[PDB]
Amino acid sequence: RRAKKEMVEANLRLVISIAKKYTNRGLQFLDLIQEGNIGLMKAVDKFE
DNA sequence: CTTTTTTGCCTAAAATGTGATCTAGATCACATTTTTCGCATCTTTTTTATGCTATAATGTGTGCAGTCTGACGCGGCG
Repeated sequence: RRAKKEMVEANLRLVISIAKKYTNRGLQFLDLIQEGNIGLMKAVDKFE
């Protein structure tokens, strides 16, 4: 519960970077960003 | 006196009237087979909610405004 938050805070820039490809005028910035945080945190739960 | 027109008769003849006596018709309230309908099964059949993909990738702006403006509020701004 502590240790992962480090990793989570780490790659925020990969998150936002990949997000801002499909920020064509499809939806909105931060919504893509939030769902990217989601997909991340689930990638975090599983990684080997 | 002769004609024709009429009626009545001859002479043949259809239409009228006896009602008594049946006889095939139509009624008449209530049980049975057909339509094919409606909701439950199947039962598919399609469609839909959900689930993974292990080289590697790390701070925006993003296309615009053309900036109205005069008075008054109000936070400063001294």
